[PDB]
Amino acid sequence: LSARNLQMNGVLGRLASTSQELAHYHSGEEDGIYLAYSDFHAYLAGDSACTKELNQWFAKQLDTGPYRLVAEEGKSKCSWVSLDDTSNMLRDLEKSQHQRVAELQRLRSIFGTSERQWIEAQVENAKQQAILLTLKSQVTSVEAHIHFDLHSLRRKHADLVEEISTLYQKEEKLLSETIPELCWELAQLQDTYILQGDYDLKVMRQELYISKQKVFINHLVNQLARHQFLKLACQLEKKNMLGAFSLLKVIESELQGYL
Amino acid sequence: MTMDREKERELELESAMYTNCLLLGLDPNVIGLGASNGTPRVGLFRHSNPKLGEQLLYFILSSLRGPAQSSKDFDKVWPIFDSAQSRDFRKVVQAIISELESQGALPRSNSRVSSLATCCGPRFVELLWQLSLHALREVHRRTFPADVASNPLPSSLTDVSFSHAATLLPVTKARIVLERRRFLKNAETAVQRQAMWSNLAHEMTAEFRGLCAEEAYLQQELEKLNDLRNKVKQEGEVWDDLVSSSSQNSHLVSKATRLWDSIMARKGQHEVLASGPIEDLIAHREHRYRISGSALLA
Amino acid sequence: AYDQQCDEATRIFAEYHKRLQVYVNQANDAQRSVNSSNEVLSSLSANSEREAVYSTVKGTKSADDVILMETTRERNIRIVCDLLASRMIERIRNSFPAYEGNGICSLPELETAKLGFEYDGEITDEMKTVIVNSLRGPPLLLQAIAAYTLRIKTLISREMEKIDVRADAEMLRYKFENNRVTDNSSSDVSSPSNNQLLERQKAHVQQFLATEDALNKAAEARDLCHKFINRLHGSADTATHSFVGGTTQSGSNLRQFELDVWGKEREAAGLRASLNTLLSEIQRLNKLCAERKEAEDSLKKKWKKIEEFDARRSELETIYTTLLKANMDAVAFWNQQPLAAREYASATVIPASEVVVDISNSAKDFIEKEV
Amino acid sequence: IARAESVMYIQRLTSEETLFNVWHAISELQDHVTRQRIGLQQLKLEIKLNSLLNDQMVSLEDWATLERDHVSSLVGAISDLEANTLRLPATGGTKADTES
Amino acid sequence: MAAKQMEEIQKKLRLLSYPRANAPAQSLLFAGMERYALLEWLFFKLLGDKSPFSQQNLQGDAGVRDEETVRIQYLAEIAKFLGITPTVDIEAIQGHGTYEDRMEMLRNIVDLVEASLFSDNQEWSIDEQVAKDIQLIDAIAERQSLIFSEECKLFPADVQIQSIYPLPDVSELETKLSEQAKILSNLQQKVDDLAAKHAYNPDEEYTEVESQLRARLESFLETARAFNTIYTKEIRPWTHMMEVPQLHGF
Amino acid sequence: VAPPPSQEELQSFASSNGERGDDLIRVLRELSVVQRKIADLQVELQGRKDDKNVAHLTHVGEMQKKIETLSRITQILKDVIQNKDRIIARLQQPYSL
Repeated sequence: LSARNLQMNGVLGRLASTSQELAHYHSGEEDGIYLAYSDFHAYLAGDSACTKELNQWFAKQLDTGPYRLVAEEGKSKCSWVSLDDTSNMLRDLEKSQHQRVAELQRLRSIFGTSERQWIEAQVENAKQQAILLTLKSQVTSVEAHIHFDLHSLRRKHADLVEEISTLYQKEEKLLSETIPELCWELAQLQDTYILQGDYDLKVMRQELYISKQKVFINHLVNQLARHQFLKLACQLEKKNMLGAFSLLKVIESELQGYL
Repeated sequence: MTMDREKERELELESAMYTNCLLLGLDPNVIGLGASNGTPRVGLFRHSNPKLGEQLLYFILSSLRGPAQSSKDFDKVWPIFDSAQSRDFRKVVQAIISELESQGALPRSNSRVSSLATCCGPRFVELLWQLSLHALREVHRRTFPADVASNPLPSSLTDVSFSHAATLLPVTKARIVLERRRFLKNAETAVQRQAMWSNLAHEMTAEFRGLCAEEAYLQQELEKLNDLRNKVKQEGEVWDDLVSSSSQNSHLVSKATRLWDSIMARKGQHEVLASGPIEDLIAHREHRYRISGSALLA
Repeated sequence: AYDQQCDEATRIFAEYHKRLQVYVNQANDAQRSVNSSNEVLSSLSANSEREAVYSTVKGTKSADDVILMETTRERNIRIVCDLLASRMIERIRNSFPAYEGNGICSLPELETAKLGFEYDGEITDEMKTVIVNSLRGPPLLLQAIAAYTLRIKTLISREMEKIDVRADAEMLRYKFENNRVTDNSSSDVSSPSNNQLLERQKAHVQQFLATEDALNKAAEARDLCHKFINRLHGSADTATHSFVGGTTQSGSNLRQFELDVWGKEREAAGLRASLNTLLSEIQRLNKLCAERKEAEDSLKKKWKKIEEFDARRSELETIYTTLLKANMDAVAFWNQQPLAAREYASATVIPASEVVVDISNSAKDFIEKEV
Repeated sequence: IARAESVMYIQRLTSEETLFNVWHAISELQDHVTRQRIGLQQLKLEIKLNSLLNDQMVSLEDWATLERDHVSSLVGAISDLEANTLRLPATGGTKADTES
Repeated sequence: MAAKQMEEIQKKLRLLSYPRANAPAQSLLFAGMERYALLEWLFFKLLGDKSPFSQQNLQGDAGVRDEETVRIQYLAEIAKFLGITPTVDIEAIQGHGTYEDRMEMLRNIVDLVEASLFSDNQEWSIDEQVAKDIQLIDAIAERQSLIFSEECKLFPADVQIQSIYPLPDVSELETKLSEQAKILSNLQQKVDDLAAKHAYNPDEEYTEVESQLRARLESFLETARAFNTIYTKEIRPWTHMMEVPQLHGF
Repeated sequence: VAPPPSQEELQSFASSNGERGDDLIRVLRELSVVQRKIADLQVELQGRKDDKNVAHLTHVGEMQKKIETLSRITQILKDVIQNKDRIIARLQQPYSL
C-alpha cells in the first residue's frame, strides 16, 4: 500500500503556482471584468446607433406621418374658412362632382304633358260603390228607417255624421302657392341626406390604419422594454467578480489552521 | 422780292401824265421865270433842249412824225439849217415861234395862259425854248387842228361842236382828273407812283419775316428746307396721287410697312377684341377658397 | 492529535481555483471552459474572466439562444400582438397622452417593469429567458449580444415596417386619398356600380319607390296638390252612376235625409294618397328641425374628426420622443456606471500580491504529498 | 372822262400778265413759309423716322419676314394672323342659338 | 366803314325825315308849317327857283297845291337829272329803293339840319360842305391809295375771309383769271402763314412712336422678335377651344 | 376813321369799299400766293394720305396693336404653354361643377 505515494507524487506535483496564478493575474481580472464590459462599451458606436434606428423605423414617418397627419389636422378646424385650398385642392375634382350627384338624370323631363295627365295620382281602392248596395235597397233607406219628415231639412242628415264636417281637411298647404319652392328643396325633403357620407367616408379613410394599430406603438415600448431585458447583464458582475476580488482573501484562512 | 412784281403793269399808266404835262404844267413857267438867273440855260439850251431830248421826248410822236413832220417843226428846223450863218440870224426865233402859239397852239395857249403867265412877258426865253421842244411836241398837239380840214371833209364844220372831246389835244391842262381817278380803279400798278400796289410790310413787300426775302431765295436754296421731304416721302406723298405707284410703294416698302398695310391691315380691324381671353385665363381661380369651406359656414 | 489534519490540508490548499470562482458564475463558466480539459489551464482562473473575454465564441453560443430568443421575442409579438396590446391597448391610445413622464429617460427601467411582469403574465414564453443574461454578463451574455444588438434590432425592424406604416396608412388618407378621390366614381366605371360606395342605402330602400314620372317628384309642390286631387277626382265618377241612384228618387225632400243615410256607406277607408304618401318624411319633420341649424357640424364632420386624430397623430409624432429620447434602449451601461462604481474600488488589487503567498503555498502544496 | 374805258382796260390787260407771271412766281412763297415748318416737321421726321421705321424692325425680325412675304403671306401669315382673328366673331354670335 | 351808312341814314328819310329830307320838294306842300318852321334853309339848299324863295312861300305858293306829283320830283332842280327818283318817292316801296342818287344831294338836309352852310345849295355835300372833317374832303378821299389802304397787314387780312368782297378792283381779275380771288378764302383757312406748327404732334407721331416703342417695349410687351411666322405652326392646339362649342353645338 | 364824319359819313360810301379796293390787288397777289396755302396746309391731307396708310398709319394702327396681336396669338398660346403645370392643376376644381 506504500507504493501509492510513489505513483502519485510523480504526476500530481505539476500544477505549481501557474495553476493558481489567479492571484498572479489578479490585476488583470479587476479591469478585465471592465474589459469585457469595455468591449460592450466599445460597441457603443453601434449600441447608440441600433437604439436610434429602431426608434427611427416608426419615426421613418416624420414627413409621411407627423408633418402630414396633423397637417390636415391643421387644415381641419382652423381651415373651415380656408380648407378649399389648404387640403381640398387635391380633392377638388371629386367634391363638386359628387356634390351635384347623378340623380338629376331621372328627375327633370317634359312637364307640360305630365301637368295634364301624369301629375295626377292613381286609385287603388274600390270603396266608392259601397252605397250601391243600400243605394239599390231604397226600402230600408226611405221606407223602413223613416227617420225623416217635412222638418228634417238638416237634423236627420246630421245624425249619422256631424263632427266630421269640421274635421275634414288635413293635407292642405301644398295645394297652391307652394309652386316657387321647386328651386332648392328638391334634394332636401325626400333626398334630404343626399350626400351625408362624403366626409363620413373620410372619417373611415382617416381611420384606415387598424390592420396595424393593434400593434401601432405597443411593439415600440415593448421593443424598448424587451431589448433592455437582453443587454442588462452586468447585474451579477458586481457581486461575484468581487468574490474573486474581495472574497479571494479567504484562501489565506485555509493556511491559518496549518500555521 | 416785290420789284419782280412790277414788270409789265407800268406801261399804260406811268406813260399817261408826264408825256403830256411836261410841256403845259410848269415848263413854260420855269423857262420864263429863268430870265432872272439864266446861267444854266447858256450851257444847256444849245444842245440839251433841242437835241438831247430827241432820244426820249421826240420818239413819242414818231408814229405820226412822218406825214406831218413840218407842221410846227419848221420854226425850229429852218433856223438850224442856217447854223453856219447863225451869228447874223438870231432875231427871227421869237417871230417864227409867235405863230406856234398863234396857229399851232393858239387854243393850247388859252389853256396854257397860267403856264404862260410868268412867261407871257419874257417870251424871248420862252419862245426860244418853244423853238426847241414846245414846237416839237406841238407837232403832235397840232394833229387834231390839222386833220380836221383834211380827213372829215364832209363833216368839217359840223364836227367842231362834236370835237369838244377831240379839242383836248391843244387845251391840255384840265385832263389831269383822268389819271387822277385812274390809279384808284387800277391802283394795281405799284406804290412808288401815286398808286399803291407795292404796299405793306408784313405780307406784301417787307414780308421778310420769312415770306418775301425767302421768296427771292425760294429759287436757289430756301425752297429746299421742306421740298426734300417728298423724295423721302417715297413711302408717302410722292407715291400718293398715283395709286399704282402707291400699290408698288407698298411693294417697294417691303422693309418698313408693307406687312402692316398688306399682311395685317387686312386683320387689324378685328384683332384688338381678344384682350378678353387674357382676363378669362386668370378669372377661374377665385373660387378655390370659399365654396366647400363655406358650404354651411353661414 | 491535531497533526493529522495537517496531512489532509495540503490538498485543499492546492485547489483554490476549484472553489475561488465557482460562486463567480461569470468566471466559473470560463474557468470550467478551460480547466475542464486539463488543470494547466487553471491559470485562466482570474484570467477566466479574461478567458471569458476570450469566450466571445462561448458567449456567442450563449448568445445564440438569445439570438433566437429575441427573434422569437420579436415574432411572439407578431403572431400574437393582442396579448401585447392586452397590456398595451392604452399605448395605442394614451402612451403619449398618459404615459408622458414615464418614458422620458427611465423607459428601459420602468416600462420594462410595468410590461415585463405582466408580459410574462400574458406572453409567458419571453420573460423566462431575459435575466439569464445577467448570470453570464459581459463575459458571455452582455458583450456577445452587444456584437449582435444590430441584428435583433434590425430583424425586429423588418416586422416594424408593417406597423410603422400605420402613419403611412393615414398618409394614404391625408394626401394620397386626397389625391386619390378625383374621378373614381367618374372614370373607373361609367355610371358607377363600384363597391367602394356603401353609404347610399338610405335612398335605395326608399327613393326607388317612385322613379318613373318626373313632375310627381320634380314638382313636389303640385305633386301632393294633384295627388290629393285623386280624392277630389271622384266627383265625375259619382255622377256617372246617377241612373242607379233613382231608387229613392221620389220627391224634392227625399234626398236631404238621404245625404247621410246614403252617406253612411260611401264614407269609408279611402285615404291613402294624401297623408300616407308623405308619411315617411313628415315624421322626420316634427323631431329633426333643429338639426337643420345644427347641420353645420354634419358638414364639419371631416373638419372635426381629424381633431381626435391629432391626439393619435401628435401621439404619432411624440411616440418618437418616447423612443428617440429613450436613447438608452440599447445603451445598457446607462445604469451600469452606478453598477461600475460599486466595483471601481471593490475590484481589489491586494490579492494580486498577498494571496500570491497562498497560491505559492498552494504551489508548494502540490508536492508535499510525497511524505 | 376822255379816256373812259381806257382808264382801266389797258391797265386791266397789263395787270393780267403780271397777275400771271409773278403772282404765281411769288406763289412759291407759301410753299416754304407755311411749309418751312413742315420742313422742320415732315422733312425731319422722314429723315429721322422713315429710315428708322425701317430700322425699328430690327427688333421685329420676323415681322420683317412678312412684308417681303406678301406674295405668300396672304395664305400663310393670314392663316396665322386671321385664325386667331376668327377666334372672336365666331365665339359669341354662334353660341347665341343655345337659348333657342 | 361807310357801307352801313347807306342804310342807317336812309331809313330816316323814308319815314322819319320825309318831312325833313326825303321829299322837301313835296314838303313845299307843307311849306306853311315845314319850310318856315324848319325846312327854310333845307329848301334853300335843295330846290331850284323855290330855293331862294325864303320869305315868299308864305303868300306865293298857291299854285303848288296842284303840283305834289311833279312838285316832289323838283327835289333836285339843281341836279335836274337827279330829280327823277323823287317822282317814285311817292311810292315808299321804290322811292326808298332809289337812293343811290337821290340820297346824294339830300345829304345837306338829313344830317345838315342846318343846311345853310353856304355851299350845299347846289353841290351834294361832297367837296367842302364836308370840310368839318379833313378826311371828308374829296381830294383826300382818293388818298386812300397812299394812307388808308396801308396799315400793317391787318385790314387786308380782315377782308380776305370772304371770297366775294373784291368789288372795286376786280376788273383785271374777271377777264381771264379770277382763281386767285377764289383762293382768297384760303388765307382765312391758313392765317399763321409762318408758324402753322400744329402738325408737330399728329403727323410726327405717325412715325415717331415707332422708334420710341423700339426703345420702350423692351422685348416684354413686344414679344415679336422671331416668332411672328412661328405662330403659324401652332395655332390649332389653342384653337381646339374654338371647336369644342362647335364639336357639340354645330 | 368812321366816327369823325359824324354828319357826312353817309356820303363817304365811295371811301369805304375803295379803302381796300386799292389794297384789293394787294391781297389777291398775296392770295395768288395763298393758292399755295392750299398746298402747305389744305393739301397736307392729300400728302398725309398714303404717307400714313401704307407708310405710317398702319405703321401705327398695325404696330401698337402688337400689344394685342401678341397678347392674343402669344399670351393665350405662349403662357399656357410655359405655365402648363398650374393650368391643368387649376382646372381640377372648376370642371366638376
